Order: sequence, then C-alpha cells, then structure tokens
Amino acid sequence: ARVKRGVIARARHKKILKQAKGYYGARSRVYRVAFQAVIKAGQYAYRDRRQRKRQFRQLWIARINAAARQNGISYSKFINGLKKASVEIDRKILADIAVFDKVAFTALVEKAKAALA
Amino acid sequence: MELVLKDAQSALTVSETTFGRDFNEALVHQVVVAYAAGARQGTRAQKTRAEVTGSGKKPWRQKGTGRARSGSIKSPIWRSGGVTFAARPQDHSQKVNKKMYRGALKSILSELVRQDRLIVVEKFSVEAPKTKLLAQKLKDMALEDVLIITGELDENLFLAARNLHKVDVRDATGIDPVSLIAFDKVVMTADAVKQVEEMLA
Amino acid sequence: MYAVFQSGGKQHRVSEGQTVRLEKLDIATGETVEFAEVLMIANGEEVKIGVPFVDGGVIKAEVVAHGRGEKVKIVKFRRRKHYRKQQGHRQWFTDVKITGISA
Amino acid sequence: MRLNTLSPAEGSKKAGKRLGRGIGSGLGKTGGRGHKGQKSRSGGGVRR
RNA sequence: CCCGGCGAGGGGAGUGAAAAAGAACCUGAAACCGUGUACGUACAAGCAGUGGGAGCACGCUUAGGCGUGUGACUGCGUACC
Ligand SMILES: [Mg+2]
Ligand SMILES: [Mg+2]
Ligand SMILES: [Mg+2]
Ligand SMILES: [Mg+2]
Ligand SMILES: [Mg+2]
Ligand SMILES: [Mg+2]
Ligand SMILES: [Mg+2]
Ligand SMILES: [Mg+2]
Ligand SMILES: [Mg+2]
Ligand SMILES: [Mg+2]
Ligand SMILES: [Mg+2]
Ligand SMILES: [Mg+2]
Ligand SMILES: [Mg+2]
Ligand SMILES: [Mg+2]
Ligand SMILES: [Mg+2]
Ligand SMILES: [Mg+2]
Ligand SMILES: [Mg+2]
Ligand SMILES: [Mg+2]
Ligand SMILES: [Mg+2]
Ligand SMILES: [Mg+2]
Ligand SMILES: [Mg+2]
Ligand SMILES: [Mg+2]
Ligand SMILES: [Mg+2]
Ligand SMILES: [Mg+2]
Ligand SMILES: [Mg+2]
Ligand SMILES: [Mg+2]
Ligand SMILES: [Mg+2]
Ligand SMILES: [Mg+2]
Ligand SMILES: [Mg+2]
Ligand SMILES: [Mg+2]
Ligand SMILES: [Mg+2]
Ligand SMILES: [Mg+2]
Ligand SMILES: [Mg+2]
Ligand SMILES: [Mg+2]
Ligand SMILES: [Mg+2]
Ligand SMILES: [Mg+2]
Ligand SMILES: [Mg+2]
Ligand SMILES: [Mg+2]
Ligand SMILES: [Mg+2]
Ligand SMILES: [Mg+2]
Ligand SMILES: [Mg+2]
Ligand SMILES: [Mg+2]
Repeated sequence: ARVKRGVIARARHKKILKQAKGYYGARSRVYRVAFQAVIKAGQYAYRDRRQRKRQFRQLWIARINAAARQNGISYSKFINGLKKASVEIDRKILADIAVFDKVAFTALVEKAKAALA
Repeated sequence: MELVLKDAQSALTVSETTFGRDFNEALVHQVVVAYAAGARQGTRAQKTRAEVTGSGKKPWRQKGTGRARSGSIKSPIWRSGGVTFAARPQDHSQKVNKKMYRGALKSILSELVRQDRLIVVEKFSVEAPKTKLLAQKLKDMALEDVLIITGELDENLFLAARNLHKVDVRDATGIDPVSLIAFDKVVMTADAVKQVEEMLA
Repeated sequence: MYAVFQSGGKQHRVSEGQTVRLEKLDIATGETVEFAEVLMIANGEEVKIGVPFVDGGVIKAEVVAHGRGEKVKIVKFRRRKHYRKQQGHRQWFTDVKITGISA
Repeated sequence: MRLNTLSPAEGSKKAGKRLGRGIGSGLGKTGGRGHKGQKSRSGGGVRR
C-alpha cells in the first residue's frame, strides 16, 4: 500500500497561512517564514495576558492620585485612611467614580480624613 | 441437548458440550483473523539501490565543485533511485493450535442455537439440476441467504445452487469458521449433525 | 442612581435595566438572584457609604443567559531545546439583568 | 455475532514504537539514541 | 462577415449538454506578476509582532449596540535549526 502525502500536506500549510494574514511581505505568503511568525505571536500573547493586569492597575492608581491631590491629600494617605474606615471599594471602581462623579468622590475623601484625624 | 425439527416435528439429541457452551469472543476472534491471513498471496517486490539499472561511476568528484557530495546515481534520495526498504515476496499465514481451532468451532455452533440461526431437517434435495427448481423450494421455507450442510455430496444439489450467489452448499467435512458466521441462516440435515459431533467430540 | 456590589471575586457598578456578565452561578436560566452585600449607593448628591456594607441595601436581578466565552490559545516554546506544547481554553459566564435597587 | 462485531481481549494488542516522527510523539530527532557515539551509528555496537 | 502586412493575433456568426471543452484543448493548487476599490502613509529611528486604542468606510435585522476592513498614538519585545 503506497500512501501519497499531497492532500494532507496541502491542508496543513493552509491552516498556518490563514493565521498569518495581515503580516508584512513574506510573513503572509511563504510557509517557512510564516510558521515562525505564528509561533512568536503565540509566545507574546501568553506573556501579555499577565502584563495586561499590571498595566491597568498602574493606570487606576495614577488617576486616583490626580483626583486626590485636588482635594488636598495624597494617594498614600488616602489609601491608608480608607482601610482605617473599613471601606472595601477597590482601585478599579475608585478610578471610575473619580471621572464620572466628582461629588461622590469628595464624600469619600472626607471620610478618609476623619478616620486619619 | 434436544433439537426440534421443522418438517417432521421430531426430536434429535445432541451433546451439551458441543451445543451448550458460552461464547468465548477472544478465542473466536483469533481463529477468524488467522483464516483471512491464510488467504493472501504475497506476490510483489521493489528494487533496492543494488537492483536499479546504471553504472557505479561517481557522478562528480568529492571536493571542489561547490555541491553536496554524491556517490551513486541509484541513491534512494535521488529521483529514479532505489527504494530504501524494498519489499520481497512473503508468507502471511499463522499457526493455530488444534485444540484452539476445535474449541472456537464449538462456541460458534453453540451461539447459532441461541440466536435461532440453525435449523435441522431430515432430507434436502431436488430431482433435477435446475436452478429454478431449487429457488422455488427455498421460497416455500422462507429462506434467502442460507448455508446448506449435507451429510454426503449431491451432484444435483451442487449444480442447482451454483448460479445463486446468496446460497452455498458444503458437506460436513468441509466446514470453516468464517462461513458459519457470514451467512444469515444455517440448514443442516440429520446426517450432517451426526458427523459434526463425531469430528468435534 | 447606581450601586456597587461584589460577585465572583470582582466588583461591579450598575444601574437599573443594565445587563451584566459575571462568573458562573448555580441558578437556573429563568430565576431571580439576590445580592445583599452592597458597598455604596449614590442617588444624585445623596451618597451612602458602607463600612463595609450598607445597612438595608439589596440588589435584585434576573438570570438571562449561560454560555462560554471566546476561545484563547496557549502556546509554549523553548528555542533550541526541542520542546513545544499547545492548548485551548473557553470560560463560562452568566448574564443577569438589574431589575431593582433599593436602600 | 457478525463479521463486524468481533473484538480482541483488552491488553493483547500493544502498538509498536515508531521513531523520528515529530516532537510530540516523544521519540523524534535522535530517536532514543543520545548524542554522537559509536553506539548511535547505523550498525554500531560491540561484540558479546 | 470585420480589423490587420492576401500576416501573427483577435471580435462576431454557427456546432455542441458545455468553447472559461478551440487543438499551447479533463480538473486546474502554490511560489511569482498585474488592474480595480476601502483605509493608512512625505519631522520619522531597530526580528516588524503582541496588550491598549481614536478616527474613517461598510452591513446591522429589537435601534440598540453588534459584525467586517484599516490602524494615528502608546507599554513590552535582539528570527529558526
Ligand atoms: Mg493505489
Ligand atoms: Mg506540515
Ligand atoms: Mg503571493
Ligand atoms: Mg495570498
Ligand atoms: Mg514550504
Ligand atoms: Mg539506466
Ligand atoms: Mg568500483
Ligand atoms: Mg569508472
Ligand atoms: Mg524507480
Ligand atoms: Mg493439522
Ligand atoms: Mg524565542
Ligand atoms: Mg524526551
Ligand atoms: Mg533508548
Ligand atoms: Mg546530530
Ligand atoms: Mg560527548
Ligand atoms: Mg560518546
Ligand atoms: Mg552514547
Ligand atoms: Mg544519531
Ligand atoms: Mg553510520
Ligand atoms: Mg553502514
Ligand atoms: Mg510582402
Ligand atoms: Mg485568423
Ligand atoms: Mg446552441
Ligand atoms: Mg469525462
Ligand atoms: Mg484546462
Ligand atoms: Mg493561482
Ligand atoms: Mg485615502
Ligand atoms: Mg497626513
Ligand atoms: Mg504629516
Ligand atoms: Mg522637529
Ligand atoms: Mg530615536
Ligand atoms: Mg528608517
Ligand atoms: Mg531599542
Ligand atoms: Mg497594536
Ligand atoms: Mg485591542
Ligand atoms: Mg483618519
Ligand atoms: Mg490620522
Ligand atoms: Mg506598539
Ligand atoms: Mg521596549
Ligand atoms: Mg527590542
Ligand atoms: Mg535574545
Ligand atoms: Mg534559535
């Protein structure tokens, strides 16, 4: 029984070359060059599911600092004062109130000042 | 055991150990697989690098030309060269133990009885070697795919069944495991049942 | 009018009539769920802050869907070391609709 | 019982080893031989 | 029948189930080379992707947001054997 490789081999190259569309030059036309590109894009995506959680917390913290310094307090003292008041709202919600509701954010700052005093 | 008869409502007595066993599937599978291995021919071959036509000259010199090194035009890497692990004629038959071959027969016959695929008669014959004659008899008994085991070979029964591909005729001495399974229904005369037990025992 | 509550290890800020996607809940696709652990309620310049929960605050919702999210691919590769491996993933969610906020 | 309803016993049909057929199989490339010796060569090894 | 050198090549008419079956004639993949449309691009430094993300075009069918193409700007990042 002789076995020919033509039909299976062709379908296996087309799967890789479809994941590589939008790339520049030979990276979307040639199998040897495109296979390496698809491998590297999967390595980066695994790593960047970790860095995504770092880049967003860092952004919330910089916006709470800016809105706190405008009410006469810093980020360090604001966060310590909320722990002593037993307020369990987290960074993501706080950076959202600071943009869309500045009246409620001021009420939070007055509660942290009272706890520190 | 006791086997009923359809054409004469008699009773025929047989052995329990030949018709009352349980099914040994692992044993039957081995004997059936070894039967089909014994049907192969095994006739084929290819050419190695030593059997392709051509001389033993070295295509170009070892060093200096800027090409990969070559030693033979009959290399299995070149187009029109030899086959690396070429085939030879071979024999595919397997050995089956005598007690194992006979044990698998007894569990095939024992299971045909449980599923009602075996029926016993006294006589089965036709007057003349005519296909139309045998075809009529089968339709009365409501049989389409059938294997007929008879005690002694009949010249007229053999000839009348030749042109019907769904009907096969044997004698007791010529039973094989595969055709007992492949046919929908099995018809054995009383004389055939007597000899089969004797050869199995 | 909005409230903040926690569910599934995360926190959410919602308004009435909104549809929110959470982690998988053990509730049938038609029933109503209840959230009694509310962190704050803001009602247009009247603000209530929980220490850590607002007394008497509760949020009512209705389960509207179950399903699995989009598929992601895991790719591991160690160059020059003869090693490679791949995997796929698909995460379960639950959608609810906010029907009533009360303090 | 039919010709397409018979199976063998469990544990009697171990599959053979196939060397040099990719990374995932666990036997690709060198095929279980190691690196660069007399014992790794075609025909290599010492007499009894 | 028409253009053309009483050419090569082509457009009609006709045959045929089919001519994109027309003799360089079954099917007709990939590398490679073109014409058309949408978006980007002439103050900008590097394995050319990946995480975030506006604007534009287009289809939306509860008018809601969704799908598809492009990708200004920005964090991280020196191919494979
Ligand atoms: Mg063939
Ligand atoms: Mg391949
Ligand atoms: Mg191309
Ligand atoms: Mg292409
Ligand atoms: Mg290739
Ligand atoms: Mg020759
Ligand atoms: Mg010589
Ligand atoms: Mg010579
Ligand atoms: Mg040859
Ligand atoms: Mg013998
Ligand atoms: Mg790498
Ligand atoms: Mg290993
Ligand atoms: Mg070994
Ligand atoms: Mg080596
Ligand atoms: Mg060494
Ligand atoms: Mg060594
Ligand atoms: Mg060694
Ligand atoms: Mg080696
Ligand atoms: Mg060697
Ligand atoms: Mg040698
Ligand atoms: Mg002239
Ligand atoms: Mg002409
Ligand atoms: Mg016509
Ligand atoms: Mg044809
Ligand atoms: Mg053609
Ligand atoms: Mg093409
Ligand atoms: Mg434009
Ligand atoms: Mg411009
Ligand atoms: Mg410009
Ligand atoms: Mg400048
Ligand atoms: Mg620079
Ligand atoms: Mg440049
Ligand atoms: Mg750099
Ligand atoms: Mg990007
Ligand atoms: Mg994005
Ligand atoms: Mg624009
Ligand atoms: Mg622009
Ligand atoms: Mg970038
Ligand atoms: Mg960088
Ligand atoms: Mg870099
Ligand atoms: Mg490096
Ligand atoms: Mg490398």
